[PDB]
Amino acid sequence: SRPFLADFNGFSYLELKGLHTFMALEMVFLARGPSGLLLYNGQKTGKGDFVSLALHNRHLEFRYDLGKGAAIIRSKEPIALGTWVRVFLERNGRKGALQVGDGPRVLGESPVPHTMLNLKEPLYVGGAPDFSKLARGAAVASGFDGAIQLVSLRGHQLLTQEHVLRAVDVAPFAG
Repeated sequence: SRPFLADFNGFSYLELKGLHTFMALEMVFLARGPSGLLLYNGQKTGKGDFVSLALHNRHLEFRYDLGKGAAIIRSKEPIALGTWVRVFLERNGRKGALQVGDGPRVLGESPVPHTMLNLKEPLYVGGAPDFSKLARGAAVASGFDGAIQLVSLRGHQLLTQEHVLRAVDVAPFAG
């Protein structure tokens, strides 16, 4: 159960067992690049259900598709690169919330009627092995350049050695 402070270089990723194995998610990270994939979990391999978190020009964006198209919930502020950021994601059926640090929650929702997320695939953190297999609705094309200190699901910590199925070009954070 040793935690590890994971460093991603843009073409890196961690593969963990899918979120279904273990919605409230917290991540603590420090970004060196303004865009890239932070978290992804899907149903299948360009459509089907998915949940994602990503950076897009310093904005966090939380997306999910429950069968009727994607919610897109974007941080109010851009993050400061080179700093430690805490982000909280919540979903209750269609309704979602994104909170960065101590800031106000940003709210959004996916379209009516679908309320339930069907995840089957592994959980990807910091990037993915093949961006062509990810849902088009996630709107991501690159991995994260930065470090991740924490990934938790409902308070359970996922970023420990025991959880890793595969780590590709992931280093211990130094700088």
